Amino acid sequence: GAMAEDSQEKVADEISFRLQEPKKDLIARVVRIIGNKKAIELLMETAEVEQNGGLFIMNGSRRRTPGGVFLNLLKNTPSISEEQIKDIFYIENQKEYENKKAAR
RNA sequence: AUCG
Repeated sequence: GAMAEDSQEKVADEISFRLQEPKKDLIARVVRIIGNKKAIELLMETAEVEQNGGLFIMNGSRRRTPGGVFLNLLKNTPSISEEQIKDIFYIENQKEYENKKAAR
């Protein structure tokens, strides 16, 4: 308890709890990709999104899901490149069966 | 950008 104690492991554990994250590997991933403090910066920004009530998730049908609101942060984030944004949650957990020629 |  001196500065913020933004240890990325603690951070990832914090985000997932606060967003009630279903797929906590993702919420921890944001941490890994953007940075330990950068994730906490988002925690403060989530309150800013909270006061405005903004979120459109991948489907748009569900609107303002707790974790999803934080997902909005990757779009609402001021200083992060969109490539990282796509790389984090837009890939989700997709893998490749040798792309086309899956020699089984 | 949270529909497995």
